[PDB]
Amino acid sequence: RQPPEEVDVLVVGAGFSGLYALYRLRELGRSVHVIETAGDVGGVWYWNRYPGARCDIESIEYCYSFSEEVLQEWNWTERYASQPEILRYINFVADKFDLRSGITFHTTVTAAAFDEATNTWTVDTNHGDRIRARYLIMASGQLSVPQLPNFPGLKDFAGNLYHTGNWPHEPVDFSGQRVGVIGTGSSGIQVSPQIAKQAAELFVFQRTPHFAVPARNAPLDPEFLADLKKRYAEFREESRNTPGGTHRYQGPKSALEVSDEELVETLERYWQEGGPDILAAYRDILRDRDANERVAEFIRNKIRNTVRDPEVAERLVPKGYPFGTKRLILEIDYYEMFNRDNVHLVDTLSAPIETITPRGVRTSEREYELDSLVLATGFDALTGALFKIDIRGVGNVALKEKWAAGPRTYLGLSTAGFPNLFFIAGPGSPSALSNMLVSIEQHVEWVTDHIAYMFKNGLTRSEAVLEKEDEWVEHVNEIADETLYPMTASWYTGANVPGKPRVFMLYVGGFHRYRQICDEVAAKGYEGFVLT
Ligand SMILES: Cc1cc2nc3c(=O)[nH]c(=O)nc-3n(C[C@H](O)[C@H](O)[C@H](O)COP(=O)(O)OP(=O)(O)OC[C@H]3O[C@@H](n4cnc5c(N)ncnc54)[C@H](O)[C@@H]3O)c2cc1C
Ligand SMILES: NC(=O)c1ccc[n+]([C@@H]2O[C@H](COP(=O)([O-])OP(=O)(O)OC[C@H]3O[C@@H](n4cnc5c(N)ncnc54)[C@H](OP(=O)(O)O)[C@@H]3O)[C@@H](O)[C@H]2O)c1
Repeated sequence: RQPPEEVDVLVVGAGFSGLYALYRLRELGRSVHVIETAGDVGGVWYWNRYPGARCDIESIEYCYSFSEEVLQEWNWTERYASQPEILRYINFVADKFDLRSGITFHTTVTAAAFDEATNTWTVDTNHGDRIRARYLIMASGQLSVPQLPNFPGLKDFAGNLYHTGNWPHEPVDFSGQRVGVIGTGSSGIQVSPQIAKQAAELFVFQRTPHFAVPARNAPLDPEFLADLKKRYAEFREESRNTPGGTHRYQGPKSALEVSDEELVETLERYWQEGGPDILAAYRDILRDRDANERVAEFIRNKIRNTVRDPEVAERLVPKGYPFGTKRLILEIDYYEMFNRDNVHLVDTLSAPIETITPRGVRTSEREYELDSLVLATGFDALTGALFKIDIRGVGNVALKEKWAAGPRTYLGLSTAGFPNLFFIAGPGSPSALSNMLVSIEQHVEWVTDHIAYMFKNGLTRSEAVLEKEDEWVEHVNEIADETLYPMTASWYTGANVPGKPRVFMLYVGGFHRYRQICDEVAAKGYEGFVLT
């Protein structure tokens, strides 16, 4: 489009979160419009088009549930949907509900300011648009600002330079190239086996080794799909009533109580079945360091037995941090890749990168000559997208400033001093610790219900109570401190961005309990919010 001067609700972001908000707000009888930087819908599945890109949550879980028609119609094809497929899904939903007529594309919001006189937001874009809106919904993502390390050589590299979160829209040809991949999180583990098949030589620059387990992907049986469809709302209600927003089995035992022989036998069953459910095999894997370590060691042994050169294998073995505290990764022929002659593991812990050079990468041991260099170096997560926008609350406080020692929220949904502003599936909430379609739908519903409630009662200003926000922040840190999550440098704590404050940013109590807390809050008239 071309955006309206005035609107009840402005939404930023046209991925999963913004599309649903735009959908539900129209149903609720509210004027609403979306501004999005990308050329089209999809959010992470529009930007992340690198080869091998693929979801780690089963296709049947990772999908919308607000529309029965969508659930009956869509045909998923495999256990874990590839990126192109998930993008076809999102295009399908966008077409079905005519969503694009409410979205300005190619447009980046740059500043937003709350106006105490009118109880409204004024939102500016990089095209010179100015929009006035009663409420502001930031659906701008969790993993939406690419993080490029500030390596000394970078702007001098004479080859082709890429980042997996901003991938060309036409396939890139690596045939006969020497190619370097920096980063071995889920992006790098998924991209490298694809590049390994085209490149003359592939150098995988690893820092901390991450734990990954086999995906065991497979065709989805069309019979099973037809069968699921008969009870689809029931199946999703079951997933909503869990810590993780999926059908993972919640292992009741402690990893410490079991004999060696029972532990091997349980873990081996998880490993053969494939997928991430091993994380919840015993109740204390994320709570107790001796529990965690008996599982970790099982995993490190599978890695040693997968790679034939034991020197290379040992370099791949994760050390230094508890299993499950960086995101657990699903791999498809990633370890086996290192048995190819043309694939090299460069351990940068023992040989740190000193600089990028015109021809390649220099570590303390040698220089590597490369035609292309792929950064799988992640995202300035959870706060990176909000921080790129000049957002100003009451008394002209900048959000960037209030949150400079870490995000401060009530329920993650709002921050005090910034009335009428909501963050979708961000810091202070379950967010990426659960299936994100479950986190996102529940936030979009709770916020849009809240906005409908304000118009219904002729209220115009919603603001979190400062003391409740402070209590909520404290609570989030205290329950996080009963787990091993804060022990490790991950994007969850911000420790991947130099200078970023190190605080575990997510609610760890599980989706289900959080959902309960949010319903209790709404049921009592939005206790902990002041409305006028
Ligand atoms: C490659 C990858 C794979 C994933 N795999 C899974 C999975 O297996 N499990 C899981 O549960 N989740 C996974 N995620 C997490 C993912 O973030 C969520 O599942 C979900 O897609 C987030 O949707 P969103 O709408 O909340 O944000 P996004 O998908 O990131 O959408 C936000 C949009 O806002 C736009 N935007 C940002 N700032 C501005 C601005 N200033 N002005 C205008 N527009 C702006 C962005 O361009 C983006 O399009 C994955 C993440 C990535 C990066
Ligand atoms: N399959 C999927 O469903 C999928 C795919 C991609 C992304 N995602 C989501 O998005 C998240 C991020 O994935 P990601 O792989 O893009 O990023 P990541 O998990 O943040 O990993 C970034 C990688 O780059 C390395 N790195 C960062 N800075 C570096 C530096 N200065 N020098 C050398 N190495 C550096 C990190 O090393 P260290 O660990 O040593 O810091 C790590 O190996 C995932 O955890 C998941 O939530 C999901």
